[PDB]
Amino acid sequence: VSETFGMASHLDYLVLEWLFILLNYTNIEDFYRSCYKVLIPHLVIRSHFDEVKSIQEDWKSLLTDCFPKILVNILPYFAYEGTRDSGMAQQHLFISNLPEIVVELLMTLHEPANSSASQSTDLCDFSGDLDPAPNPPHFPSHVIKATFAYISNCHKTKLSKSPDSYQKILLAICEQAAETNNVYKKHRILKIYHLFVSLLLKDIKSGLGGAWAFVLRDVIYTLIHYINQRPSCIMDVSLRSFSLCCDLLSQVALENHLHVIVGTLIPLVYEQVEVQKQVLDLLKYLVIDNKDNENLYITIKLLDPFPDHVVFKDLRITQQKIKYSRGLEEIN
Amino acid sequence: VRSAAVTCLKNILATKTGHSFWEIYKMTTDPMLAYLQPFRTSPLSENHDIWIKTLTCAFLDSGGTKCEILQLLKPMCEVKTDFCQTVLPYLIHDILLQDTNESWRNL
Repeated sequence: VSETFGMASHLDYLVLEWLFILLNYTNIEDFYRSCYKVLIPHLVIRSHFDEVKSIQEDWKSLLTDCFPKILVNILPYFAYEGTRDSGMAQQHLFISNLPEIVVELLMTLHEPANSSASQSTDLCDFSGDLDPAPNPPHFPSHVIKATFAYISNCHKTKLSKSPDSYQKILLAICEQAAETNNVYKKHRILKIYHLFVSLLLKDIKSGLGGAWAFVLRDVIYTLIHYINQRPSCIMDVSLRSFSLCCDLLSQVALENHLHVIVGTLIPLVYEQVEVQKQVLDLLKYLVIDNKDNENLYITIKLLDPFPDHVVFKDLRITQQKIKYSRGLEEIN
Repeated sequence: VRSAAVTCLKNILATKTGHSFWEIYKMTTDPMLAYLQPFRTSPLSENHDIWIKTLTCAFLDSGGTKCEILQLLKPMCEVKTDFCQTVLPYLIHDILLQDTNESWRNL
C-alpha cells in the first residue's frame, strides 16, 4: 500500500519467503521471465545465509539453498555480490568582525536577550489555533534546519556488522571467486563495483556517509590483502581508484588510515607521478587540520624515507616546502 | 576525479573494440598511459543512419541564442545520431558524450 503514497526491486525482497510461490504469482502479473534480472539480491542473500551457516538460527534457516537449482546460470554471478559487499548493516568563524565593521549591520543574538520572549501567554489564543492547523505537519522544517554552522571533520570521529569473517565463504566455495574469478575479466567487475559504491553518495552528512566509508575501507583491505594476486590482476586501476577516493575525501576524514595502509608500497614500489597529487593533497590539509589528523598524516613522512626509486619523488617534492610554516620542519 | 561522471568511462570498453583497437598494440609500447587502459579493457560493432538533413534549424543553435550554453550537447548528439557511420569511435562515443563534460563534448 506504500507504493501509492511513495515497483520492480520488490521481487528480490519478496523472494525471501522461500528461504515461496507467492513471489512468482505476484511477478506473473507483469512478466514471469524477469526472475533472472532481479536475482542479484537473491544470490547475495543465499551467499550470506551460506556464510552464516558454514561458521545460530541462520545455520538452520540456510537449509533452503536447494530453491536456487532452477537454472545453471553460474556465469551471471560475476558482476553480482556488489550489494552483499556494500551491505554492512544487516550482517564556525563568522564572528571575526568584532570591530565596528559589524556594528553598522545586525549583530549575533548570542547574549541572553535572544531568549527574552518567554512570556508569550497573550498570543496563546493565536498560537494554539496555529498549532492545530496544518503547521504541525510542517513543524519538522524547524527541527531539520539546525543541521548547519558546523564544518568540522565529523567523519574523523565516526562494529557495524560481521561481514569480515563471512567474506571468503564464496571464495572457498567457488575456488577463490573473489580473487581468481574477479581476475579473469581484468578486474572489470571490481572497477564497476568500486564505481557503484561511490555513485551511491546521496546523504553523506549523517546517513550513508557512515557506512560508505566503512564499505570502501573493507573493499580496500580485501584488495590489498593479496600481494601477488592483486598485482597480477590489476594495479593501475586500483591506484586510480585510491587516488579518486583520496581526492573525494580531501574535499571535506578517518578514512586516511586506509590510504596510508595502501600507500605502504610493499609490492607496489613501482609507483609513478600518479601519487604526486595525493602527496600534495595530504600535505595541503596537514597543518590546517586538527592534531589527530596532523599525527595521522605521518604517511607522507614515512613514504619520504624511501631511498630507492624515489627520483621522481625528489623531483616533484618541490611542493613539500610549505611544511616549514608550521614546523613539520623535519619533513621540509 | 569527477563525481557521478565515471559511468561514461564504461563506454571506453565498448569503443575499444577490435574494429579500431589495432593500433593499441603499437601505442602501448612507446607510451606509458596505456597500462591503465589495457587493464580496464582488453569482435566489432556498427550502426546505421535514419536521416541526413534533419538538422536544419538545430545546427545554427550550437552555443544557443539565450543563456545556458550547455545545450550544445543536444546539437552534438543530433549531429552524431543522424549522420554517417564512418567514424565508429565517434559513433560509439555519442552515448558517453551525451552527459559528459562540456570540454569533452566540444572536443
